[PDB]
Amino acid sequence: SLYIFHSYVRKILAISKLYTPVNKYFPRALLVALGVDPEDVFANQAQWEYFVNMVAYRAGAFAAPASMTYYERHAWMSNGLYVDQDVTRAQIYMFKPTMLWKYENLGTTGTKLVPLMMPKAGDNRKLVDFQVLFNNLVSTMLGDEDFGIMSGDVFKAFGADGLVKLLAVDSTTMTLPTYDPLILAQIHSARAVGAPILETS
Amino acid sequence: TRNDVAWYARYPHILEEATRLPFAYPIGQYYDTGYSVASATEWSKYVDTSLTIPGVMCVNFTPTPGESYNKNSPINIAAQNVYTYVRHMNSGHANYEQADLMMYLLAMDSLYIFHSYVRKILAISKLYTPVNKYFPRALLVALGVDPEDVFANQAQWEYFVNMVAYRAGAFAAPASMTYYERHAWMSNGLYVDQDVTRAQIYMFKPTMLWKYENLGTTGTKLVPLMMPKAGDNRKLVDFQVLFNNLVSTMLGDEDFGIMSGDVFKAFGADGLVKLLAVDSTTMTLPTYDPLILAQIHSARAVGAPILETSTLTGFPGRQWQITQNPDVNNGAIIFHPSFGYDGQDHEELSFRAMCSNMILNLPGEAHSAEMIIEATRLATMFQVKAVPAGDTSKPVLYLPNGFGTEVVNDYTMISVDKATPHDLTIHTFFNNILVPNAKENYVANLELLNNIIQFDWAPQLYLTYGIAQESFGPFAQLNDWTILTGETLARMHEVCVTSMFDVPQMGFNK
Amino acid sequence: TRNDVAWYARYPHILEEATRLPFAYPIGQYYDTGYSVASATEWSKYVDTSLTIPGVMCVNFTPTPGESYNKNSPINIAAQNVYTYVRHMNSGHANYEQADLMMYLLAMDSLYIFHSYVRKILAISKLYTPVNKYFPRALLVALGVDPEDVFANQAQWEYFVNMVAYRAGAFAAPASMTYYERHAWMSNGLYVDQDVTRAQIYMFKPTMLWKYENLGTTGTKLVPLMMPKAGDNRKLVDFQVLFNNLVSTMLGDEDFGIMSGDVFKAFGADGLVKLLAVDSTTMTLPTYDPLILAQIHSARAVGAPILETSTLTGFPGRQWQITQNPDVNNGAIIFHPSFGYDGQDHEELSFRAMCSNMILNLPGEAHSAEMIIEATRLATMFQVKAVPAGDTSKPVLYLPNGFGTEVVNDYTMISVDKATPHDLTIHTFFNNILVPNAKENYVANLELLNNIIQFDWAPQLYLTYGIAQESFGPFAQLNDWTILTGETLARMHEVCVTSMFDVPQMG
Repeated sequence: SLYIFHSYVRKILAISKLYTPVNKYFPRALLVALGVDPEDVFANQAQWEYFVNMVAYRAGAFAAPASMTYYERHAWMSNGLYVDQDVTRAQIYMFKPTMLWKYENLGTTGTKLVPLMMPKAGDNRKLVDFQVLFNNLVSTMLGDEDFGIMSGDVFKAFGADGLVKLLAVDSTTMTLPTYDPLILAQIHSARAVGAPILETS
Repeated sequence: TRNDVAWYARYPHILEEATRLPFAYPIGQYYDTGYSVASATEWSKYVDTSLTIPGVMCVNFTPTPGESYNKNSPINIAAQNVYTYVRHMNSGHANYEQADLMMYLLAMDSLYIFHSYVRKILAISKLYTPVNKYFPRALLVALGVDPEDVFANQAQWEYFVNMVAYRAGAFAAPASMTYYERHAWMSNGLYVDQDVTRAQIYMFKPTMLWKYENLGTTGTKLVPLMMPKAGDNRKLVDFQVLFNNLVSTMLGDEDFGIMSGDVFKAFGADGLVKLLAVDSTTMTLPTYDPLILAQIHSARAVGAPILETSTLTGFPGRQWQITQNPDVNNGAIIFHPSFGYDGQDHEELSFRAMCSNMILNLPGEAHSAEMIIEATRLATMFQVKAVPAGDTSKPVLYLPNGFGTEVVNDYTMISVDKATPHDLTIHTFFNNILVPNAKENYVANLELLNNIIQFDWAPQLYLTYGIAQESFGPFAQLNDWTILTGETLARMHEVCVTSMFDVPQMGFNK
Repeated sequence: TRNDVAWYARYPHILEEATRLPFAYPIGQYYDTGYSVASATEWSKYVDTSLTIPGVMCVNFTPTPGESYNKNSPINIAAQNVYTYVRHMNSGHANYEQADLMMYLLAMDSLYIFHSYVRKILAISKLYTPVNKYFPRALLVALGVDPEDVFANQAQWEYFVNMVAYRAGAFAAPASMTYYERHAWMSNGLYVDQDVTRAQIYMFKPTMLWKYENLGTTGTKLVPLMMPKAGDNRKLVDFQVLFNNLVSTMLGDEDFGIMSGDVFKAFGADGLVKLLAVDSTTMTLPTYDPLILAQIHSARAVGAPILETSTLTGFPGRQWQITQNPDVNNGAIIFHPSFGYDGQDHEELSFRAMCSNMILNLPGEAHSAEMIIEATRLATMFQVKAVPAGDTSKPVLYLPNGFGTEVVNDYTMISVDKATPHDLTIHTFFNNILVPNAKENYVANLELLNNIIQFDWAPQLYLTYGIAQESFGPFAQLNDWTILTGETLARMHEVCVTSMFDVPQMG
């Protein structure tokens, strides 16, 4: 969920620098669909750009294996801009998390992952909302010594070279939309299961 | 001598299964050992199951120009040499004297130390490790910074450090003067005590910095500007206020502008101190440096700096000051500070245990001259008591017999708590530690001693018990040692302060 | 673009003349640092100018066959194994059982430790170093001998040790049974804590030895025979009556000769334990051995041996005894001592600090299995409390969860006094030190602590205070530690008791 959140805010940052004369949906419609106020990322580009790097830095306190292709799949999904036909003014597909799994420790009677809802496509959320979401996500992880012991164990077992490396972005970092017929074959024949059920639902 | 057991070679499977032990416990968190005897919970405090390994010892220092009470001091000789090179060998201006140029060069060092300080604050906050949970919050607490502020405002911190390095470039200072290189190398490094994976970390933090003060024609001061202490939780706005207060009397002074242009002209742009820029990829890994460890071992804490608002009965005019006056004392730069102050208006009677001659022990059996001269840089021996102005005086002050380019004020150690929150604990201490007669001081002092002996080349301790009216001497593990007296350490201090303020870029001694 | 010469290379004579200091002070010597203020003589004890450096820490041990409660013990399985090896190599009908052979085989170990002890007393006395003034008198005081008696009566001492080697060398014991080789390795050897010339020295001295005490048809009972402690100025007559008390039941005896000849026929003359001979040129040098230092660092002292004359209020019949009786436990060798004794019939409140789980600390980060299991040999953890009898008990006793082929009773440290005439000071301690509430013993306890931390791999201390009602945990510096529970140490103890008593292959 941390890696998906990093790819999410990284795609928010990489979208806002995209302007094209042939596509006036860029970048505001992609930013609205991700749930972000598009004027906030323009007015606070340095703050967004450094918050994404700080997320990638503080995620490095926890070790996770890199050959586990679960992480690579979720990062490849939630960061790409996917074009539908490979022409100039083609349609764009994205992947956005509806919710993320927030870690919950019950002590000796178990351990939960509970839903943390992400902003929806009309919400117009600023950087402070995404900072509150990231602080709420890593709140029960950085102070847990079970997580610290497990992190040191994964670090020792896999080594520093065999861990997931959330890479840094600079001011020159751009994502162009790509043509991927595997992504299109996923979107075709996809089945929406409905809204997640919460404990207040 | 012990031929190897052949049973271990014939049955290595049983030996491997019997000795599968979890080593490499990560440091930074509390560990409980448990109970060998399960009924020993009835003996509650008589059984200790706690294990608190510490990570950070911050050495809190004051930058000094050396001891100076006459014109024959190393700082005055350096003032004469740099004024001859700037004023006469290159065509300098004639509106300032040698003490003015030397105090400008001394005020530039506080700027460089502040830059290394906030640069180390920035480089620490990006360090996270599974094997060391002290990183980075304990290093950030020991430097006096709110650790969540540097995480939440990383871009603002990162650009403030670069802006400090940019605005410091308005003033010229020579690069071959190794005073600046020494202070920048000290106050930026993370120093590891044993060169292993989860070893202990030493830092150097300024206790105060020298703020420039112009009195006009009746002299020129350097006054103390106190830095934040290890519990303060200061944001970026506090460090910005500190940097604005430091360069407030420097950017609008045309004496400083003339002296800056003269140093620029005399040394050239290539021969100046260049505070280098940091990017987002800038990291400091901790290093192993046995010269730094030989400095921290045999270091001597002199106590708190005396301020003009500090209350010292019997000592009204003893505030720490780098002063020059053309009428007073041939126009020499004077730094004659009194030591043994503990921040309170009473006698810290454990400083009485700092009145014996010191022990300087080194690793190995063959010590070079460079090693012996490096290992004495933070050592400071008292020489006489200060004379109280009157007959009633609660504190006891000490005059030294010279000191190096920096004196230690304090040490701050960060460890985890053994009580049920197990948070970070902040203890500040001198080399001298008073254990007063109270029921709860002995176990706390023993925990302090056991945390200190985890640090490899720790400072040597001097413990005073109030119940016995007796001090115990150097609590340290010795090696190849000597006994140093005051004149030998004074000669070594003279040598090092002369070598630090020498600028080989000058046309002197060729 | 020319880097000019630095100040230290422009004046190298100034740097080399300011830094010429006399290093390498001899240890065994009081040093006064003097005053740096020199007005501070008005502050009499508030200024400490003394500098005492210790030289000897003697580990005082008891040799053990391991814990034994029934015939399923490793000492009894080893008795079975060595008895079927010896009996199936000797033609004839034996008259001794397996337990008689193993009790003989432990009594021979106590003889060999005695011989190594007196040969150590001899070979120490020829050691001289100008930079170590603890040689040889502090080593001799730590072994409990009068040092002047060894120098005055050198030829008689050499005759006594050579006659002990001749009279104990008449009995046979298997050389490929590493119990003897390990006990000889401990009892013959001086060990530096660091590989330097002015290093601190570790020794191993027996606290007691096992005396045979034949009983007849009601079995066999190895009894304690106490060795002299440090500070006792014992002469050659005392070690002679100790040797004569150790061999009075087995020197010219027929059963010990038959068992010895059977061991001598089973294992060849090359397969027997060889005692070292001593001339007037025999010297043992201090050596650097990290395995010795690893097991000293994780040593836990179990306390004094309980004797039959020792008075314990709520504990009758708890004396240390390797017993054997066909009436009890089907003729098994039985040894289960209780720990936590120090003399002094009351509770030593400091042994409560030994009820935590121990910390096994090593240097580096890569630890082999041999290093890990050798570092746990002198470690002994309590498991439960012993049950008293009478509802009124002054001491508190503890039962272990197994122990190795030896247990540590005590440590004795030899330093120099800081008061004149600066003679040797003798301090005996466990891992657990009680600091009662008096003004005298706070600075004394701090001096003991600073003396102990001079030793590089000193045993980990536990300190309790009287007014605090509180013990402090492991007073030691840790590098790469793990926490041992009693079951892991019990498994390592069972493995090492099995490996020490192992016989080769034939039947």
